[PDB]
Parts: sequence; C-alpha cells; structure tokens
Amino acid sequence: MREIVHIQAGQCGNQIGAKFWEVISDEHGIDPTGSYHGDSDLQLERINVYYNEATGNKYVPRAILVDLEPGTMDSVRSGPFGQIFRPDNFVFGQSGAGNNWAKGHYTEGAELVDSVLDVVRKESESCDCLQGFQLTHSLGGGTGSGMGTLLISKIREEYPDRIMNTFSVMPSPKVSDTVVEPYNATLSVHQLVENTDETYCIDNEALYDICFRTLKLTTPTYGDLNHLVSATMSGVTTCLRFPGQLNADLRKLAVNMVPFPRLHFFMPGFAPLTSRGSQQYRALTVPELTQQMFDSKNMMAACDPRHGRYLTVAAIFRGRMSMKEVDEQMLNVQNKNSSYFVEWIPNNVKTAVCDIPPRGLKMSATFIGNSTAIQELFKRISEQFTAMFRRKAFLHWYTGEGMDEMEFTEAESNMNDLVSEYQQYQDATA
Amino acid sequence: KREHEREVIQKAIEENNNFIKMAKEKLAQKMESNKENREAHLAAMLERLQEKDKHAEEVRKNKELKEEA
Ligand SMILES: Nc1nc2c(ncn2[C@@H]2O[C@H](COP(=O)(O)OP(=O)(O)O)[C@@H](O)[C@H]2O)c(=O)[nH]1
Ligand SMILES: [Mg+2]
Repeated sequence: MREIVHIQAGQCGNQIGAKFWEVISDEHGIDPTGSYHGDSDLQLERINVYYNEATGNKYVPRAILVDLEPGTMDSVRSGPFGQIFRPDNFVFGQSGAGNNWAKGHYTEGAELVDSVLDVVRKESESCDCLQGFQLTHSLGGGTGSGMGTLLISKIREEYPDRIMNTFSVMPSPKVSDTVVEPYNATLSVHQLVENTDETYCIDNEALYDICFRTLKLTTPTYGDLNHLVSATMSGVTTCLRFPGQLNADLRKLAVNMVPFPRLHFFMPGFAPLTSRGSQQYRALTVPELTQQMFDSKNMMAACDPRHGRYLTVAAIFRGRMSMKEVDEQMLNVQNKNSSYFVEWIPNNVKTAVCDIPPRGLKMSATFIGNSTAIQELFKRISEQFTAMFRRKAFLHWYTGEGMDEMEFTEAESNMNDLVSEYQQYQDATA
Repeated sequence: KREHEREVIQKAIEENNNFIKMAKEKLAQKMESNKENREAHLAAMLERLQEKDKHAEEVRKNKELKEEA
C-alpha cells in the first residue's frame, strides 16, 4: 500500500495526464465511473498505488489537476474519463500564464500554488505510506513549466524525504507554440536538476519524427504525439502498478537508475511503435522487441545513444513470452554492444517481465535509459537559448514580471554544467 | 528560494507603480506648463490690444489740444 500522488499542470500536462489515466484505468479494469470490471486479481493487487477506494468499491485516481486557465480542465471533465477524477481536486485560476515562466513561477502561479498544496496535503494524509509524487507537464509553456517547478519546490519543502518524479515534455521548433520556449525550458531544467529524483525526458522533436518517419503520419496532431506518450508512460509505470521484483517502487528505481544526483534525466523508449487505430495483427518476437526497444528510432528523446554511453538501463517486457528468451536477448544486446555501457558500473542493465500486456498488443517492451547522450537534448535547448539571449530578445516579457537578467544567466550556466557533467562520464574509463 | 520569490513579485509591483507614478507626474507637469504658456500667449495679445486703446486716447487727446489753437 505504497501510494503515489499524481499532479498534472498546464495544457500539455493535463492532456497527457488525462490520456495516462485513460490507459492505465483500462489496464486495471476500471471504467469511467470508477467501478472495477476486470478478470484478473493482478489488476487489483497494487491498485492502491494510483487509486483511492471509496464506498461501493469505487476506485478514485489519486490525481490533482492544475492550470491557470479552465480551458483544458473543462475538456478533461467532459472527456471520457472525466467523471472518474475527484471534483475537488480540480484546482484552476482564470488569468492564464501566457507561455511565460515568470508568470507561472513568481506572480500568477504564486497566487494559486497554496490552493494546490492544500489538495496535495489532503491526499497525502490519507496515505498509508506515501512513496512520493509524479508530475506531468511541459517545459516550454508557462503554467506547467513555471508553476510546475514552483509546486515541485514547495512539495520538496513539505515532503523532503519523499521521491519527486516528473514526465517533462521538452519543446521543439518542429512543434513550437512560441519563440520563448527555450527560455522557459532552460529556466525549468534549472529547477529539475535540483529538485527531482527522476525525470523522463519526453522530446516533442522525437515524438514528431516518430509520427512522421515511422508511423507515416504526414500531419502529426498532439493526439498522435500523446498516443506515444501515454504508451510510454504506461510502460515505465508497469513495475509500479503490478507485482514485481525490480524497480517496484519509486525509490528503488532511483537507486538503480541514478548513479549521481544531478544525472537523473532518463531517455525513454517503446516497442512496437504503433499509431492509433493501426491495430496490428502480428505479435513481435522477443528478438524483435529487443532490437527495436534499443533502436534510436524508438527513443522518445531526440538523442543518438551511439553518441554517448549508458550509465544504467531498465527494460520492461509485457505479455506472455519466454523469460528464458528475454534473458538471452537482453544478454545478447549488452554482449554485442558492450562498448556503449560503462564498464565501471557492472551489470547496469536490469530487466523485468509482466504477464499483462497493454491493450491492443500481445507483446511490448519499454526502455528507460540513463545515457550521457541526453546532453544532446540540453545542448540543443542551450543553443536556441543563447541565440536569443545574446541580444536579450523577448526578455521584456520576463523583466516585466520582476525577473532579472542574472537569473537567466544562472539558469544557462547550470544547464551548461549539466552538459559538461554528462561529457565527463562519457569519457571516463575504468 | 521563498525569499527570492517574494523579492521578485514585489519588484514587479514596485515597477508597475513607479510607471503609473511617473506617468501621472509627467502628465500633470505637461498640462500645467501648457496652461501657463497658453494664458501667457493670450495675456500678451490683450496687452497689445490695450495699448492700441491707450494710443487711441492720445490721438483724441491730441486733436482736442490742436483744436482751439
Ligand atoms: N506532446 C504535447 N505537447 C504539448 C501539448 N500542448 C502543448 N504542448 C507543448 O508544450 C509547450 C506549450 O506549453 P503549454 O502546456 O501549452 O503551456 P501551459 O499550459 O501554460 O503550461 C509547447 O512546447 C508544446 O509543444 C500536447 O497536448 N501534447
Ligand atoms: Mg498551450
């Protein structure tokens, strides 16, 4: 009965957050009304991790919905699984954040954050043994980015001994809403490096390229992007939601994945890559899963793993398959490409198997890699940042909210430090 | 961090207020300078017109002085 409190902040945060709850509610046999109608006890054995029980055996997501405008949250309440959410956990303002980190972190969001922390507290008090928190948000906007990291800092103050986890969507000009996204992202990363234990880096650059090149979607929507996110999120939380030996809770995952405190930005991967309604008929063989899950084309962060080294890896296979063949294939990857795994962390690849597959598939595999190649992501954001900041472009939006140019300089420097720290261990030898 | 967060928002308040202030002062100063300038322009105009009246009195005075002689 180790509970996780979920928070979703902003448009992006609530969009994927909603899809996340749709997917796993279906995996746990919970319907839009909160009633269980599954055919396996494995579905309810660890249901308490993400759900609260009410009278009539109703299952209520331990989820808090946050935004500075009511737009997306009204869409969620009118969505398929809208009713399932605890109505009082809908915490929203009216002013919006205007894609402005400063508005979310210092002014507009500061006004709303206490209200959110009240709901968090009411949830946490009900917990038998709170593991920690998972946050879904984008880093390119204002609310999810600015207020999201504000929440994280406050939550760490009240719950300093609990694990902080995030699903952070990284901005990309291929799907850009605004030109100030590199600013918001750089300021957010600065917060994440300090105040999170585990961050899944979900790059919109990657999600777009996957949708276009692989899934052959000529005009990718956010729905096409979130089909990939929800599928990844379900996968990385499998070990948390079902019985298992490996990475069964947030802390044990952190201990396995995070050799150094600042280097906790994970590169997720998923196989097989599918589009919505594709409904493919041939299951993949265990060898096929293993080759694809490690393939660059299946990474949700636009980084080439062959350009860096793996510090740690977590692989999760779902569905009825040969655990013997899985072990063999996993051992085969490491032994065939041993150069890409740091030799000074022995046996840094851990594998889990879950009998229950995701809907629409007989076989699937989820990848979680702590690679030094993730620096490519932060480099990219840093280049976009400096291109504008060298001319102090668009800063007036931020100085108008009380921010000083120094705070940008500090944020940039810390991210450039993160990049250099990754490069340090990419060259390190035993 | 909490102290810095307070320092940022109260700086935003301070700058918004200082803008409102200086705008209010700039305007009141402009409307006062304009008032004094326009009144001075009108005052000078009448001052010249009133010297025409004085001159006209001297003309009629000068005629009366030339008459009996
Ligand atoms: N994958 C995905 N990304 C999104 C979505 N909505 C916005 N974004 C990304 O998030 C950034 C905009 O942030 P947004 O969530 O709209 O700002 P906020 O709601 O004020 O926190 C951009 O970089 C977008 O690419 C979404 O539904 N899906
Ligand atoms: Mg938006």
